[PDB]
Amino acid sequence: MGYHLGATFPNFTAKASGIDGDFELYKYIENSWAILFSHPNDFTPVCTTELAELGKMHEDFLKLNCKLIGFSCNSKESHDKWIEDIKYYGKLNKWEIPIVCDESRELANKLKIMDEQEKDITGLPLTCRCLFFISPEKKIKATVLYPATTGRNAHEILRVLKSLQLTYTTPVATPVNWNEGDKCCVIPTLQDDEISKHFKNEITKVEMPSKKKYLRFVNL
Amino acid sequence: GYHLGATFPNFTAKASGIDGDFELYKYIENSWAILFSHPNDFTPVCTTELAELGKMHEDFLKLNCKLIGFSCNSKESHDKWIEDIKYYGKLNKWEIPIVCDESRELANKLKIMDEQEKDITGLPLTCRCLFFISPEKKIKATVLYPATTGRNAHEILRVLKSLQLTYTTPVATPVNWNEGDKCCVIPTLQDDEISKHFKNEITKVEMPSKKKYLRFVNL
Repeated sequence: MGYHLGATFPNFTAKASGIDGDFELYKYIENSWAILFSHPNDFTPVCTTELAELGKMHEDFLKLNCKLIGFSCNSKESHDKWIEDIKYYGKLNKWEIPIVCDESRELANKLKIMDEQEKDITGLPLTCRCLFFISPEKKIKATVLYPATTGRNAHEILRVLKSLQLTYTTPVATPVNWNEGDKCCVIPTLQDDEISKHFKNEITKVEMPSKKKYLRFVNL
Repeated sequence: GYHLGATFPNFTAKASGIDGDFELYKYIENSWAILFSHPNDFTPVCTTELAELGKMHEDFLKLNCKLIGFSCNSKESHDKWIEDIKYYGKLNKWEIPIVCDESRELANKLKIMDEQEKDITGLPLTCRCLFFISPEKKIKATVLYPATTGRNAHEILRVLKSLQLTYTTPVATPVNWNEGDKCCVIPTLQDDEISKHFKNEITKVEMPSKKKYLRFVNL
């Protein structure tokens, strides 16, 4: 739709790193959660540190049935050469993340992920540091747009994914600064009668000055 | 359609704690600003986020950064819920203005509607947005978290520090960067201009491509 929350992430076909043929998004992400992330330019320092980090974390995502898909306005030849730098910097011996090529900027213009300042050697614009968290139903669950100046928090990416997956199946919402294993919130619309069906463990109620009963925590 | 580098629009609205109209440009003049929304007043995740931002308010003000709240709730709802936030956070006062958008006009214009969240009346509510705004009213960074997922409050501050640092200095912050850590020299900054901008020395990391882009600097 508008690539705002709840919209369907569109399918696309593109060239990608490590594969000789066409990369098709929907075939790659079928029955999986996916995180599509862009970066401004290959062979730049922040981009190298981010991709080296995500390459280390790859198994943490895959075990949660989540695919990682890279993306920049660079060529396939640039991606493959740059990968050797990412592997060297990150002490990686096996690169697995497909990095999509968008040399024409058609996808970057459609997704609305262009950077405010960043341009390549040819004077053409480049993408910012975007994130799209995509459900197995192709729905955009969460988005982030960081500028080229500001490297992302890779721990935050895994933390958001764990919250999205938990809240997808259970009637809970994760509080501020929540980490896996911490108590979460019972959704405010869940009535006291409905609690036992969904929760094995005891709910903790915190009394508020307003006397409303919404402040409820649960340890799953 | 409010993307990176676009001008954040001015608006006038009702807000918590004040009886007059809140005008955005007047409140954020010569200041960095963070506009954050939450789905509904009197809900658990929203209470934890707002108690946390209330505790961190002085950290933001010291950096010349205004925090502006926002929901599709009335002023009367905001003012009463502030007392629950203060109780939960063990706060003695509240100074973050929380904007009202009962009509959903600003939420539809900003495109910050939640995918699922609706109020008691059946009307839609906003998601957990973040707009990081420069003193020139430019949107530097954005985040759209759903109602299901509380934000990371430490991350909001980390991002703000990175945006302020890179606004004035020819650097970019690497993955997981915290204030005090070494950052990256921008790839376009030539060796000649390096001494004008940096008192301390640069660390160069050799790459298989033999390209000279991997440069760190401790400020």
